[PDB]
Amino acid sequence: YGFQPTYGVGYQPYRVVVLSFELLHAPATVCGPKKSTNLVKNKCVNFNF
Amino acid sequence: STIEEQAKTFLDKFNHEAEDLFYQSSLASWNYNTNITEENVQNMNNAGDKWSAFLKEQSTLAQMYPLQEIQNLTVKLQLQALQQNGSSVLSEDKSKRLNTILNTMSTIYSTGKVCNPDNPQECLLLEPGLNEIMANSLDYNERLWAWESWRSEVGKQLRPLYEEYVVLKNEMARANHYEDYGDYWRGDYEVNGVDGYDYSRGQLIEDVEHTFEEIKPLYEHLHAYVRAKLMNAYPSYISPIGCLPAHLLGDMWGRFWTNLYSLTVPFGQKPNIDVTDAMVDQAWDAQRIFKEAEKFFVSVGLPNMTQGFWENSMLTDPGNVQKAVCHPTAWDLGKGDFRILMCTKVTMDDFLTAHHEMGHIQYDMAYAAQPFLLRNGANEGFHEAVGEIMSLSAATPKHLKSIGLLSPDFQEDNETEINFLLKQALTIVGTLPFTYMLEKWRWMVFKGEIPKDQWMKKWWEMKREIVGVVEPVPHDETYCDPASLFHVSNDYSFIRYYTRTLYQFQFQEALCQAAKHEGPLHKCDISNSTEAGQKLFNMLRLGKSEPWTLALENVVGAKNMNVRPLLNYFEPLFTWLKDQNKNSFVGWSTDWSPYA
Repeated sequence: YGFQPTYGVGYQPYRVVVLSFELLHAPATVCGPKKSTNLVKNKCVNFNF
Repeated sequence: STIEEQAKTFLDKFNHEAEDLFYQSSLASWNYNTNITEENVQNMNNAGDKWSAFLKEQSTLAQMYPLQEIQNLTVKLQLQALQQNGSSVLSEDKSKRLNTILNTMSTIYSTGKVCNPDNPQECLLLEPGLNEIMANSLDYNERLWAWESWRSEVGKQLRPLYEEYVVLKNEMARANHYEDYGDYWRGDYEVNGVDGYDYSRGQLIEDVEHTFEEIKPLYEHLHAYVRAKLMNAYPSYISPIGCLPAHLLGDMWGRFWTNLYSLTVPFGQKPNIDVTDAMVDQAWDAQRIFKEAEKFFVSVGLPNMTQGFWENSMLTDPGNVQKAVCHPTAWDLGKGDFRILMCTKVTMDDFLTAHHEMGHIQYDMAYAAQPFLLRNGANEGFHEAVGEIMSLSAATPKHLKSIGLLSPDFQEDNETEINFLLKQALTIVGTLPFTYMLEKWRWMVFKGEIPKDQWMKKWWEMKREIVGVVEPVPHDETYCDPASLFHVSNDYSFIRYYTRTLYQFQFQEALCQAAKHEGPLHKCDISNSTEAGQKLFNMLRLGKSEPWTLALENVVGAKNMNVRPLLNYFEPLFTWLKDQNKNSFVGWSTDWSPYA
């Protein structure tokens, strides 16, 4: 390349990352965060511990 | 092995290096001009000569390719552009002598010192000074004397150089499969591509003068009016049936009649249009001037300018010890980089010049779609036409009133419109015979149709015939007036200015017809015309890939070279001059002279 700050639009260096997701039959290890709510005591509620 | 397919890889590899090498050379040039210092000179010279010494091998290798089976028109055109050998065919002695004569005549033309005979210690140059003597003067002797000095102490030594320069150029043209060098300068005005769009060098030789005769009666009316004004100003000096002197034209060589407008003003009661007071009172600085002018392309339909050009390019106020060049230049440095190099001031003429240069920049960013070697116009008459279209549009008082730059209560009438039209036509069309005759003289001196002795006497005769300028003092062969001009001794093709003017009015009338405008062509305005923007941009991006014959098909109605719009533009002027010179004969004859 000949990248320079004086270069015009589209002539500047752009850093690009491509993320690919793969789900082979092996047990999963990568998953997004899970939101955890607050807990309340002494109240008839349904829970998902 | 096939060579048609292998040419693509070589062209791409060459272009990859050419892009950034030419970019670095252009940046070096911009640095040298912007910063006038010894440091920027060495980098300039290294960049320029390294770029040339890199392009030389690319030209050298571009000869094994058999340019006789390339079905790709763009590839064929690019290869033949790179197939050009330039002046690298002669022997070392002849080529080095050609370089020597180029350099020495370039130096000599810039070193013209002319001193007054009674005081030989005060010479003057083509710079302000001797030029200022004829710039605005009311006298007879101080003009003829300065003319004779400038064409005697500069017009006598340029002839021996120019003779051998001409013979060497003709020899090189013969060695380059050209009958004469006029074909070499007419190579740009040739396309031999698709059927119906074919054109030849020899066609222009005839086509130049066919379209010139339709404005000859108008030019004769203009000449009669100018002569009558001259007698009204310079009594007993110009024959009414004859013609006007050479030193009273208004310029160093009478190229234009801009300086003759004040002498030959039609009506001094109605002032010309000037809005510089509006800018100064409204505090329109250079940035405001450029920003307000930026909206015009958006109104026409062109996209907004790319960010970054502001920072890279300087606009105004070089200021302190850090000097800069004020020569108006629009740098297309490559890689999509554009820069501006003006010295902006608060002036209506500066407004028009900024419009012209930003139109040049718009054309530059428009034809950026073409590859590196096709990032150019089809001929030399397309860039200047586009540049001057917007200057003509901004010269319209209607746009001035619309942008609030003038009071909306204007009461314009036929008098001021006719005055402005005459001011325009004193230079727009008056110089066309001058350009035509100079180009014809250069053609016939490169064609070998005349001997060395018959160089200037014929030149003077047909100058009198076409324009009507005779010698204030008789001249012999030791003088050389044509070489005492800027675009004669630096190898400059002078036909660009002739065809660009014809393209300007063609494009303007095409825009006016595709602008839903009714009325005079001079009052036609393209502001807020989105329909003309697409019509212009359809060819602004075509570049050198497409033929100029095809280029004159997306805007103008027809590709024929006829002077239709010039007569329409000065139609009120034509009818105002028609009822002016009722008694004075229109035209001139080539048998009067001031000395006889």
